[PDB]
Amino acid sequence: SIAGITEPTILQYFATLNAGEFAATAALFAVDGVMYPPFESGIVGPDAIAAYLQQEAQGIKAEPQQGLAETSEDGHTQVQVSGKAQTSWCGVNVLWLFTLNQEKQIIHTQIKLLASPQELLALR
Repeated sequence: SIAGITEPTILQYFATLNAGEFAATAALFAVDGVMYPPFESGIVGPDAIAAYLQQEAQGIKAEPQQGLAETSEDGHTQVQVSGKAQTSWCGVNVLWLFTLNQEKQIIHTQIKLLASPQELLALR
């Protein structure tokens, strides 16, 4: 769970991610949902998304600490979550920005790294 956030979709995003259930994580997105990761351009659809997560977020532990949520006037739920994404040898501070549709699918996710020198030695 995350401080300030009780939205089930977001809890599952991080739950499944930390179990290596990458296609389950990716299932949370609408079929044309987009992930915007730190170093590449956008990735479209659960398959490209699940590929990305499995062959990148390998060996990573996402550590969501706190979050905010809003409803925009078009009925979408906006959820911002801050935390860390660590490994054993290095980590990074992270802002996760989610937007959900009325059906609770992820329409898009942006992952922003809050920059440092360890981040500059990324594989990407």
